[PDB]
Amino acid sequence: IAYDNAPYSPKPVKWNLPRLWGMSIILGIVLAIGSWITLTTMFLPKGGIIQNFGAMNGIMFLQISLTENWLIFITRAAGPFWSSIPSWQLAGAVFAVDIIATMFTLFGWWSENWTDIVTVVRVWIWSIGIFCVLGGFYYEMSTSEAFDRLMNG
Amino acid sequence: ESLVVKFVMFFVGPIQFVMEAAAILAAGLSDWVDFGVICGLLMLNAGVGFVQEFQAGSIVDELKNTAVVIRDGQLVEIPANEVVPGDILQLEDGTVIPTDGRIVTEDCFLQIDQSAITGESLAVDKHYGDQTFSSSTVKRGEGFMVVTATGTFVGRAAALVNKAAGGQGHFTEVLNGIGIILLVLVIATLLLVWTACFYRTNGIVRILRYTLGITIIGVPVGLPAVVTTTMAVGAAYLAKKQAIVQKLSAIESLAGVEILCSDKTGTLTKNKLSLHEPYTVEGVSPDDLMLTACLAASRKKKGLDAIDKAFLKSLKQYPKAKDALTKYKVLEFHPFDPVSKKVTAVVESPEGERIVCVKGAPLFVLKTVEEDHPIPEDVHENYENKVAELASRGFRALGVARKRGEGHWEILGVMPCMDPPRDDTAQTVSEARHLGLRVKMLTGDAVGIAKETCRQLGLGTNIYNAERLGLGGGSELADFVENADGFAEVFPQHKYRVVEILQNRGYLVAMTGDGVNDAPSLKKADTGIAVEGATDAARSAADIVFLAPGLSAIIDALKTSRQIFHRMYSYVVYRIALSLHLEIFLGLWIAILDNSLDIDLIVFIAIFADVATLAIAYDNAPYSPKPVKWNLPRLWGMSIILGIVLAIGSWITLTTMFLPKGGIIQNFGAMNGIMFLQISLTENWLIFITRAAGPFWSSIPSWQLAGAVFAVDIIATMFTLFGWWSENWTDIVTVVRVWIWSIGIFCVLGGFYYEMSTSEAFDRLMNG
Ligand SMILES: [C][C][C][C][C][C][C][C][C][C][C][C][C][C][C]C(=O)O[C][C]([C]OP(=O)([O-])O[C][C][N+]([C])([C])[C][O-][P@@](=O)(O[C][C][N+]([C])([C])[C])O[C][C]([C]OC(=O)[C][C][C][C][C][C][C][C][C][C][C][C][C][C][C])OC(=O)[C][C][C][C][C][C][C]/[C]=[C]\[C][C][C][C][C][C][C][C])OC(=O)[C][C][C][C][C][C][C]/[C]=[C]\[C][C][C][C][C][C][C][C]
Ligand SMILES: CCCCCCCC/C=C\CCCCCCCC(=O)O[C@@H](COC(=O)CCCCCCCCCCCCCCC)COP(=O)([O-])OCC[N+](C)(C)C
Ligand SMILES: CCCCCCCC/C=C\CCCCCCCC(=O)O[C@@H](COC(=O)CCCCCCCCCCCCCCC)COP(=O)([O-])OCC[N+](C)(C)C
Ligand SMILES: CCCCCCCC/C=C\CCCCCCCC(=O)O[C@@H](COC(=O)CCCCCCCCCCCCCCC)COP(=O)([O-])OCC[N+](C)(C)C
Ligand SMILES: CCCCCCCC/C=C\CCCCCCCC(=O)O[C@@H](COC(=O)CCCCCCCCCCCCCCC)COP(=O)([O-])OCC[N+](C)(C)C
Ligand SMILES: CCCCCCCC/C=C\CCCCCCCC(=O)O[C@@H](COC(=O)CCCCCCCCCCCCCCC)COP(=O)([O-])OCC[N+](C)(C)C
Ligand SMILES: CCCCCCCC/C=C\CCCCCCCC(=O)O[C@@H](COC(=O)CCCCCCCCCCCCCCC)COP(=O)([O-])OCC[N+](C)(C)C
Ligand code: BEF
Repeated sequence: IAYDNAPYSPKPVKWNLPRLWGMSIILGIVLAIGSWITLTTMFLPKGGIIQNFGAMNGIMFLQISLTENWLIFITRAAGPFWSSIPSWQLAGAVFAVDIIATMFTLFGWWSENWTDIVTVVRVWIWSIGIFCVLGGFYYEMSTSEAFDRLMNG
Repeated sequence: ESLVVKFVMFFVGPIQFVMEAAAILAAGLSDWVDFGVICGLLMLNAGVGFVQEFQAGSIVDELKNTAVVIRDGQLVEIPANEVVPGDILQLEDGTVIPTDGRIVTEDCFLQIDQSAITGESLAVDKHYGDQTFSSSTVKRGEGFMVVTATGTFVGRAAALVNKAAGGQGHFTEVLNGIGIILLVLVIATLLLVWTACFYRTNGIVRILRYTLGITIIGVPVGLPAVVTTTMAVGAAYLAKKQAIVQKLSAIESLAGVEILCSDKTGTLTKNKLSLHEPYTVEGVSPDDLMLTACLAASRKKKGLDAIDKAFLKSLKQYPKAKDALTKYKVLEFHPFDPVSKKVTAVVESPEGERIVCVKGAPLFVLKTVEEDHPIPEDVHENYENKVAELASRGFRALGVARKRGEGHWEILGVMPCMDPPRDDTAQTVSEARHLGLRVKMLTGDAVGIAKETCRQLGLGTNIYNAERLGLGGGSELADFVENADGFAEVFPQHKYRVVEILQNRGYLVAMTGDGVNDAPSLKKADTGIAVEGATDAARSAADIVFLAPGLSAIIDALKTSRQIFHRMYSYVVYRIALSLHLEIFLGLWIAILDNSLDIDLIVFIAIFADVATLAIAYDNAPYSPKPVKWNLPRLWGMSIILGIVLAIGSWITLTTMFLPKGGIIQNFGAMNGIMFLQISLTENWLIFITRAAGPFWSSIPSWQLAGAVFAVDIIATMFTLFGWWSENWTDIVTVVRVWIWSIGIFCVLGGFYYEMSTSEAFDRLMNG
């Protein structure tokens, strides 16, 4: 993040803590709903999100790491996440970490034995869906004049 | 550049980006049929866009200098490419100037015409050391000038035009805005079906197949193609009325504009000097007094001064050109002088009557002889009070007189002249005010001369100097410029800022310009308008060029501009509902039932929604008297409901087929075929409700649109009967059941859209 490009506000900055907390209240729950949707699929017989074979701990750690890491891309951008191109240092850092996250579940390190590649790409594409949901919420929170008023009072 | 501007058209706009996402996904799924259609249709959006931009670009290119110098002390003639700035050049009478120059030394002073670039229709007398501008025409004298820089209002124009053109357009903003929201709804329904496709353990190929089908309909594949086609076909009507567009987005903006800014010089006025006759002095011959003036003028191209040329064709007598020289036998003529400021002519009359006629400034004509008129101080005040009326009227003042041979002057009077506006521009403004847009005028001329054109045109005569309150470097400024009837003495960077204030307050702005002064503003303007006398920098920077003389072609252009909007407004209301239909319908079908209409049948719905609305461009439409709105919150809310009413209707039909004994199947049918028969009929006819203001029967559909839908409905009908890409067969008796039921849904849709569109409340509720 230190090497990420950022825009400077023309006004003095705010550190608006009540809005900061309320915006992080929601995004964590949207993550929490999303991980709970994914986890309970694995409860079903025939796998749910497991297509061939997978690890219940490995898939969620694959799920959680992908969903947590990309959350930085929404927050780093004013308004919509596509407004500002991420710096190569940040983007390279997350994408490398997502790869290291991906290797852990495939080879099943510190977890149940193995998870196949077909289950892994299912988790990746689903995590992209959660990511696009997060862009909607954060944009609808951050530029909205009402949410600042409601969380302040 | 051509390949670059084409390939950005494929990229730009969120609708287009996901098509490569759709194209690669269909290619990765080895469904080359779906790969061909969108990639094929993506070229069609370029195909309409590129061919028009090339062809109309050809027309404006069909519309699109040497100097005498002293080099190493010897005089040669060189073109304008190799002049190096900060060096002395010798420019003479009648030349076109390459670059700005500082006048070194002159014994008599230059007069050049600044009408071409900065617009002053009065030749300016120019002193030593004066700032001279490029591209002007010298009307008087000889001079040495040292040049300042190479191409610089031409250089100022090019830099500002390159500075401008950001903010692609008002259309592309709302075109991207709909594209974002629909993509969100794609993601919203994709998450619903991806959740369900996990709970029932599904292969990734099956899930992506459902994902492929949703994203084809959710973001409209044909909407970039149709809407550009709709405005391009309308633009062909403009070309048939002598009006050429360069970039298409201006034509919808010409509908949405409600402030027209005007330049007095080229756009409003004929830039030829002319005289008002009712505003003349008490001289005994009102008409013969100007006939005296033509006697005191040169008759051939050496002495054809700019004002003197105005007199020659000013007469109403049929031989106006020849009447100034009918056997008058000019002996000698006095040329115009910087200091005496007179032209007088000696002519010979029958019976040896040497009579002399003069022109000049009112003060210098009045003081030829002090006592020649009776009550000499009163006739002094009489004209000078009249000149005081005339100066406050903004007319340039010229006095004439007459003397006998022995030398007694007789002062005939003073006569005014100016650059008059065209005949139609009196009315072209007048029904522009009828057509709902306030008009303002932006000129570099003096305020008082612009005040005259205000009350002649009937604008309001409330204009202000650009320099004194146009900011050099505001909400209180915003109130002033919006309330200002016009701005005079404006510079190129002020004209851009006059637009800048109005865009920030929310107005859509179109302006008409010929000179290079407002060509930077033309690129900034939502609709860049050029006239028949437009300069090259204007025509390159203007979004629309008028080939016809006069400004009257805008009312023709504006009326069809609003018609194109209502043609597009009908389609975009229609097409969002279809996406919102199949997002709900396929989204729930995959969620509740884990089945969907087969992927082969999905792409055909995208084509049929497209190709039926390709004929929207040729549909007849009414133009609103007010400026158009593009009211997006109501547009979205009205399309929210109509898609759900479709979604309820398709869900009623689908669940009938769940029953044993068929439900809607009377003899035998195909579950995929009947719904595709159902969906295509319900989607296609939705255009008929939206195309009509209020009730759908209010306006008869055009044969192009009606024939397009009815043919498509037939092609929809053949597919389910013979069961192509579906289950085997569906009999005709089931098909006519679906047709009559779809008519029922259609009549329901007429009720909702009518109860939405004309209702004052729903607009308020969806806005807030
Ligand atoms: C606002 C918020 C809202 C919330 C809502 C909540 C919901 C709740 C739901 C729950 C339900 C539960 C279910 C139960 C059932 C059971 O469990 O089971 C039992 C039965 C028997 O068992 P078994 O043993 O297992 O058996 C076996 C069989 N088998 C073999 C399996 C077979 O097969 P298949 O494959 O085939 C077919 C069949 N059929 C017959 C049908 C033909 O199949 C299978 C089945 C089983 O599976 C299952 O389980 C199913 C489950 C499903 C669940 C889902 C859930 C949904 C969720 C959604 C959510 C949304 C969110 C959004 C918000 C934001 O089989 C069978 O058979 C079964 C039957 C059926 C079942 C199911 C039914 C339906 C369900 C649900 C629906 C609802 C939806 C709602 C929507 C909302 C909107 C918003 O036994 C029996 O019999 C059963 C009976 C019972 C029934 C129940 C009823 C329901 C209740 C309620 C409803 C709802 C209401 C609420 C409303 C709201 C308002 C607002
Ligand atoms: C934003 C917050 C939104 C609210 C969240 C609440 C969501 C609700 C959460 C969970 C609800 C579903 C749990 C029920 C599981 C049933 C178990 C079962 O037996 O499976 C049954 C199917 O039943 C289904 O799979 C239906 C699932 C559709 C859910 C649609 C709502 C998703 C919302 C999207 C938002 C998600 C993203 C949210 C943000 C990331 C049967 O399975 P089977 O018998 O084994 O197979 C049949 C045999 N066969 C294969 C031949 C057919
Ligand atoms: C938003 C809601 C979305 C989630 C809806 C969940 C619906 C889906 C629920 C169930 C799907 C069907 C599961 C049972 C079907 C098969 C029966 C069976 O095998 O027994 C199961 C009993 O285990 C359970 O009963 C699971 C209980 C799920 C609780 C979900 C908590 C939701 C909280 C969310 C709040 C978040 C919001 C936070 C906001 C503060 C097996 O249990 P097991 O020991 O683990 O496995 C044994 C191995 N085997 C199964 C392979 C044999
Ligand atoms: C917006 C919120 C949306 C909520 C949607 C609710 C989704 C609920 C929808 C479906 C839930 C139940 C699905 C039924 C599927 C079971 C089928 C069956 O065979 O019975 C099973 C029993 O099942 C159990 O043992 C218990 C599992 C049900 C508890 C689920 C609680 C969900 C909590 C909701 C939290 C919401 C809190 C959220 C608040 C924020 C079979 O077990 P068995 O007979 O003992 O033997 C199995 C043998 N076998 C393994 C070979 C098969
Ligand atoms: C106002 C708002 C309300 C919303 C409307 C609520 C309507 C829903 C109300 C009722 C639908 C339930 C019908 C009961 C069916 C019982 C019989 C049955 O087959 O059960 C099935 C499960 O059933 C489910 O899992 C239902 C889950 C769908 C919930 C979707 C809500 C999302 C709302 C978001 C709105 C969407 C908008 C989209 C976003 C733009 C059995 O499971 P299966 O094994 O998989 O089936 C057979 C499979 N087979 C044939 C291959 C063998
Ligand atoms: C507005 C509501 C209107 C719809 C009301 C629905 C009431 C009617 C409901 C059912 C009619 C009766 C059907 C069962 C009767 C016969 C039993 C049977 O054959 O099993 C069936 C079980 O399949 C089902 O259970 C169908 C479930 C219907 C869910 C409808 C979702 C409504 C969502 C709408 C939200 C839209 C609003 C969107 C707003 C966001 C057969 O299923 P099958 O595998 O497909 O066929 C096998 C072949 N065979 C049957 C020929 C042998
Ligand atoms: C304003 C909204 C209006 C809603 C109207 C509600 C309409 C609901 C009214 C009626 C629906 C049920 C009709 C009963 C017909 C059953 C006939 C029968 O024999 O039982 C069947 C079982 O049936 C099933 O298998 C499940 C079907 C019922 C689920 C319907 C859910 C509707 C969801 C509502 C969504 C609303 C959400 C909308 C929210 C916007 C027979 O199956 P079987 O015994 O296994 O074998 C059959 C053998 N046979 C094929 C030879 C016959
Ligand atoms: F010459 Be001006 F711009 F009308």
